Amino acid sequence: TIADMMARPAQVCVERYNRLLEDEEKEMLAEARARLLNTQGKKATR
RNA sequence: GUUCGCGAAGCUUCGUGGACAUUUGGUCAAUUUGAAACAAUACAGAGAUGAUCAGCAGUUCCCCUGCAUAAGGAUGAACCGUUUUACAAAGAGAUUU
Ligand SMILES: [Mg+2]
Repeated sequence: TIADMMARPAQVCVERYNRLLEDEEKEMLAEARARLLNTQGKKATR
């Protein structure tokens, strides 16, 4: 509620109050890139 | 043929005038060439979305099954692509008269 009132996120607000591998990456990125770019599927490609 | 009359031969038989009854059927003609479809082989192959799947519609000079204004057909079929002008105004530079 406090966070909402602020317009801030919650965890950060709370913190403030308190105060006072590579291969996988490569592969996933490749996949992701393919996905985001390609406006395709079964019917579009076919 | 039925018969109701006339005229000849022996009620029986020929020859006649009438009356009765009167125009069917085909948009077609019997095997390839006036248009049935499935099936089969081969080849691919399943709406969004990353994937899997439901259902509903929509457009059409596409239909099918269905008694159907039910319902169902690959989301039933094809739609997913191509896509450059009622086109003017302002500024700068260049060649021709
Ligand atoms: Mg279906």
